[PDB]
Amino acid sequence: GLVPRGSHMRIALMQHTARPLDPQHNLDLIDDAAARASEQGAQLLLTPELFGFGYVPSQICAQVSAEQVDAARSRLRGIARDRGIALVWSLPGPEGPEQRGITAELADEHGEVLASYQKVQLYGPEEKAAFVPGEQPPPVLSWGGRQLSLLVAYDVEFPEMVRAAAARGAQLVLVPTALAGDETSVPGILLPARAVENGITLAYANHCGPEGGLVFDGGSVVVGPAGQPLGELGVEPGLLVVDLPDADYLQDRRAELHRNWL
Amino acid sequence: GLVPRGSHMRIALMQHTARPLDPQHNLDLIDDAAARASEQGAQLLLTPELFGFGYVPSQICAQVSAEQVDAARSRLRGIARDRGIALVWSLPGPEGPEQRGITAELADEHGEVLASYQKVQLYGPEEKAAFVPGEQPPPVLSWGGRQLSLLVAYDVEFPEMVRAAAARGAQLVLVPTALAGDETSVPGILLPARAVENGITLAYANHCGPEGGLVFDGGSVVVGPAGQPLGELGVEPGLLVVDLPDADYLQDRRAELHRNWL
Repeated sequence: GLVPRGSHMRIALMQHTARPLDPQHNLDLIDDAAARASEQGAQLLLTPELFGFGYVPSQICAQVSAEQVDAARSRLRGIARDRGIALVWSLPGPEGPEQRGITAELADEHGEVLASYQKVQLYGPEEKAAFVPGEQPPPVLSWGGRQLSLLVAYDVEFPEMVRAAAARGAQLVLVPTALAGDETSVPGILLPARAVENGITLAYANHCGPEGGLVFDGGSVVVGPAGQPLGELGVEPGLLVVDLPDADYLQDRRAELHRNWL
Repeated sequence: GLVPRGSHMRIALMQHTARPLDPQHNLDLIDDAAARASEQGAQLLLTPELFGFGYVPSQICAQVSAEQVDAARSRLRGIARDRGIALVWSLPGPEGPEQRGITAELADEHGEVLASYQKVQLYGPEEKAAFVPGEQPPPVLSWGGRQLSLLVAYDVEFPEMVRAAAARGAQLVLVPTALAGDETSVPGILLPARAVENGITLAYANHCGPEGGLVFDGGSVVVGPAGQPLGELGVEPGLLVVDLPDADYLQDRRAELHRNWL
């Protein structure tokens, strides 16, 4: 609807199927979503993990070169500046195939990448074979009047990863994801706890339907600091649009003790 | 009912109102609960935080001496050995009033204390004025064929505290608590995440009804590793009895990185 009074940030999340190894089709879908999100007044569009090439880790490692990653990356920058919308996407990192990670990047509405992050917690043996884990804490930056951060898929399942962002000041954590296997407890149990336990909002954007030998769950969601969904999708494809309204665990937490007990 | 085949551990949780500064009445209630739990075949009874004296931090600090704490502690050991049931209780620690913490202790069915723990995360200014925070990680010990640990009330709200126990091998974490103010997200959102994110079972035993200027929530619950309640109470007093049946976050977690990012 109209932008509500008492809200200054309209976000969108793209939930859709990708086609393995078909970046032209996949980036056309993000372009379409970016257009529609912008026409609904969204200032940022969040897209799923590895959407550009599909969620196919071993094939990305075997058959997707750095040049082809770089090409898709340029095309996404163009979509951001071509549709006038901040964009969060996830592709492989920019190094060679056996040296790169899974990444998430944020570009502004002009087409300039402001933040990049490499997924620290890789999920399972195919992902661990195809990609190098990140070694750096999540970035936090001012955008749209709040502190944004990025994390990718399995990361958000570790309370330590979300705490790491929130400890650096994150207020909205944007998470591209690719979750299959009807794992309802990630969005239904963990996500809401991550928001409550840090007093933050998290946006989680998944694939949905059949892709690369799996069937993705959908279940894309924005969860606010009380742990309730501000908006959510089911299994069907969709563009979720949500307006963000304008115990102190972060201070109380005895970090000194808890850093040595992990 | 009868002990089910495929279960070798029957636990009980006491949810009730305590009377401030009346340990004779309060310990009679734990004694009754310990009898009834034992007659239902439970091997352990979990009781709420500071039940013995009621949840009245400033009055405990002002008016409850170490001798009176020690007296209640002896009486609880006697209940364990008098009713033939392992008992988890929470009283003030044994030092002087301005030196002691909030503690939880486990005694076996014979009347011998096997573990003690001092609450690390104190909740709010009255608790922080009345008690000294603990400095030690939660204990873990074999009992009844699994690894047990202890945490108290606000502790379990920090994913770091539960991780600390689970990292030392805890499989069942027993938590006396005192939660008021209709804070439904502790048992409804955090508790289930703590179980899922560590692949453990947690038992949480609260006060209920009016006590010491507050009205306690009840909501006592046992949550297993999939995050579902094995059993739960509402607001009314009760003795919850439950039989425990007989992603690898604990291994995958990059602790080295996450210890420096907190």
